Amino acid sequence: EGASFNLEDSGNFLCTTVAKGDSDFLKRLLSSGMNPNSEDYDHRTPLHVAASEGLFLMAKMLVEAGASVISKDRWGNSPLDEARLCGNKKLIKLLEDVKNAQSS
Amino acid sequence: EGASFNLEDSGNFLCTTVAKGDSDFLKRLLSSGMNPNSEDYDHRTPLHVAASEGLFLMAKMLVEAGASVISKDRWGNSPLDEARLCGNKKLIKLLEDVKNAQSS
Amino acid sequence: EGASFNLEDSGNFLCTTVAKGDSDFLKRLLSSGMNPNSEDYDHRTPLHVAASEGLFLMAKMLVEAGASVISKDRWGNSPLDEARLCGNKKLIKLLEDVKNAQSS
Repeated sequence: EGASFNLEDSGNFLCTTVAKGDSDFLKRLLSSGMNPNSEDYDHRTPLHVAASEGLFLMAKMLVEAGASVISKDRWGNSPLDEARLCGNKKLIKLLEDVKNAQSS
Repeated sequence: EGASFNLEDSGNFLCTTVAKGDSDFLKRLLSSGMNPNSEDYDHRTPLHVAASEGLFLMAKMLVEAGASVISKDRWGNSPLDEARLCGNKKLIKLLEDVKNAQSS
Repeated sequence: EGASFNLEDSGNFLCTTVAKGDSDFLKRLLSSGMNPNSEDYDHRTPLHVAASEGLFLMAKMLVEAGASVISKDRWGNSPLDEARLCGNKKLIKLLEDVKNAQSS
């Protein structure tokens, strides 16, 4: 019928869900069409939070949705950077494949 | 009747309130006693948000409530560090006075 | 219908609005058509006071309408100078960004 996520603070709620670790919940929002590039007061996408947290699997879901891994936050800490900070080399590798995808 | 907020991740709610900029609701929140220092998924207090935005009045309100200015964040930045990032020397001065109190 | 404020001491009125911090009221005055350039008794634009305070969105509105960031006050201080004396680095940067065009 065409129901839509017209939710305010969409990025905030998505990032809170990422913090909770509720993988299925985030996947359902992402399937509904929640934009995963929305920022917060700290100007960080849900992918920012996943990269900092080291949540590789939430990061895969966000990547399938299309969350930007190069988007700069307040401090310029792109999700690529946060991933290196966490040190999940597999997460970083998938995000670099995504970064070439974005750059293309 | 001793009503308690009992709000999930209340610190994030106060941070979103600061990002909203609506001084009124935050004023009533802290006047009702909602824990100001409470951090967020990114370990950021509402002091962090206000100091990053240089929002001297709402930040002053939060100080009147009383929140940790030594508590750092996801990147090890205290609310005073966020004030320095903003460069709000008015707010920097305020938070440094609070830091002088927090020394003891 | 072309209704005009023509309010006496209009400069002082908008600087008082800036002092109040009512983003709604100043946005409403300014969208209605109130001249942002109008200076106060001290030859200060509302941009002067707003830039000094740190009201990022407020001063951004004011400059968008036409409040000159180069206009000097009684002491020969522009809204830029009010920001540099005490204000926010990012707000100083916005004022400088627009003033780079304005001064030339």
